Amino acid sequence: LMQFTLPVRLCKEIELFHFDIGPFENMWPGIFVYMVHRSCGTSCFELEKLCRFIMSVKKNYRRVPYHNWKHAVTVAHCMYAILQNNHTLFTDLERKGLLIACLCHDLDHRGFSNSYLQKFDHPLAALYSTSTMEQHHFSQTVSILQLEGHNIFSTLSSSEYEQVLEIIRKAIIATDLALYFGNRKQLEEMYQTGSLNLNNQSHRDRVIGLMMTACDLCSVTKLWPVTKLTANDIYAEFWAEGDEMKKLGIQPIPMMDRDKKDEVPQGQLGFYNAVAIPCYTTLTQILPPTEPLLKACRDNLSQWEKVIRGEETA
Ligand SMILES: Cc1cc(C)cc(-c2nc3cc(NC(=O)c4c(Cl)cnn4C)ccc3[nH]2)c1
Ligand SMILES: [Mg+2]
Ligand SMILES: [Zn+2]
Repeated sequence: LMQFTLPVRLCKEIELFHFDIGPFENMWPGIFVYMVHRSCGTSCFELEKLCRFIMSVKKNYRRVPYHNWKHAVTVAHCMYAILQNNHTLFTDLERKGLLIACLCHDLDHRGFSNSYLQKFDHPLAALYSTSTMEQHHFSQTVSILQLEGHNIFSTLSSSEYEQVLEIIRKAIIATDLALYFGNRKQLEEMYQTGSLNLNNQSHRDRVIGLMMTACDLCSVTKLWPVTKLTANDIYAEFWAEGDEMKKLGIQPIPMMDRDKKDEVPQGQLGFYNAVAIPCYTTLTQILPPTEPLLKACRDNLSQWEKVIRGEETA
């Protein structure tokens, strides 16, 4: 057989939750196959169809500052780390489906939120009245699966194929941050009343949803230099959207106004308290080995505070 292998440094550090996939685009497909071969197994997919699928997916991500091909592999890598450190808890089909859901979760993103598509009256907002982009991302994933030589799930039974597609659909829809608040609340009560049951399929759904939020925000869990540099790319998109809101004659919300550039450290602080810390806290309670995500989230919170008090620049 042919085993994908990585250089020594990458081979060690890819197992850490805070691994950065680096600036060489041409290595990301190789990194993703390696992660699939070690988390799923070398017999999960025909190598030739996986490669055709990977490259069709890459080709349907856009040249946008943040919601691009590098984000896709980064989110997939965070899922790899979660799966490797909790390997006794997941089914054969869940391993297969979740790295693929992560790779495809932002297909054909143009760098605009669901809210801008509604104010613009984009045709996708007529087709899909909630989770607008996320429903488009899934639809794009099915298109790609149905290309000739691209059905990476060709060996599955008709009913298994339907299950794995249902795992993928739910995990992608869960990346709509508007649904995260509800999902985490439900999971916090279920944890703290002892009702949470991983053999309950609609509970599994909610846990995987939270794993997708954790993976989609994982830039807040990297070393500080990655975290800070990645925040430029995020605001680059947010501010282009806010410009577009202004063109419609609408005042954008604050995070999307490039005039409020100096309030970023405080906005970050707000985001960590209201969203990130709660997310990684609830995930640590449910999956104790994910601890290092929350630890690094706290370190970076502490760094945003240094920036507010002028002991650090950005
Ligand atoms: C200039 C300014 C002013 C005010 C009043 C607020 C903000 C402000 N900045 C915000 C960023 C996020 N989210 C993220 O940074 C994010 C996502 Cl989403 C994924 N990963 N990350 C890291 C959410 C809410 C935010 N409010 C900004
Ligand atoms: Mg998205
Ligand atoms: Zn994303």
